[PDB]
Amino acid sequence: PPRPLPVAPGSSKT
Amino acid sequence: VTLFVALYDYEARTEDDLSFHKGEKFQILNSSEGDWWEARSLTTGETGYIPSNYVAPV
Repeated sequence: PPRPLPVAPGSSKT
Repeated sequence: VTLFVALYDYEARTEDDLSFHKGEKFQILNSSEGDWWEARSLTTGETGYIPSNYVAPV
């Protein structure tokens, strides 16, 4: 299946 | 020479992936398969598969 890939912390938030 | 560091942390929720935090060095041995490559922890020594978007060249 399509690798999950933990989306980074939103768009560089905090 | 191909040393990549983890730009973020990650908790291996399986015996395949690995666990670490930003600042951890990693040795990418194979990075052609899906978006996940197999890096070797230079600290622990155990190898596993981590998100390629979570590591970058030195």
